[PDB]
Amino acid sequence: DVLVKWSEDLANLPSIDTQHKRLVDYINDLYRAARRRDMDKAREVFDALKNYAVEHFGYEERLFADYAYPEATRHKEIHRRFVETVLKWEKQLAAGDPEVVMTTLRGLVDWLVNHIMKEDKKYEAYLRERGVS
Repeated sequence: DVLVKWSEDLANLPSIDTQHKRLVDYINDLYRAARRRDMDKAREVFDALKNYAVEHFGYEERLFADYAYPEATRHKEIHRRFVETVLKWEKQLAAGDPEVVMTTLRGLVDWLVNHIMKEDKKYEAYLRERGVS
């Protein structure tokens, strides 16, 4: 049913929480599709997850630019490398089965939870003190 449950460990600015929660929702939708052994749905949800991640990353990067965040370059490159990684993982889904979907899902969750807690956390105080919400 649910692979990832939201918790305070993932919390950041309120607007950012809406996007991270949406990503967690896509992860759980992809888990559900894998459990149902529905590969067409899994490929559809994976595509939609990737596309939303790109837009979430762009929203963060726009905050970094607007607010002259000193680690903008580093954090953008981290996002870019993960987009590249996600595009590589996507290729396996064409011939994959639900077990490939699960392995992929574990990689997605591991990256996202670490990224939110380790990298996204670094911009939070910086943006809060500048009035971002």
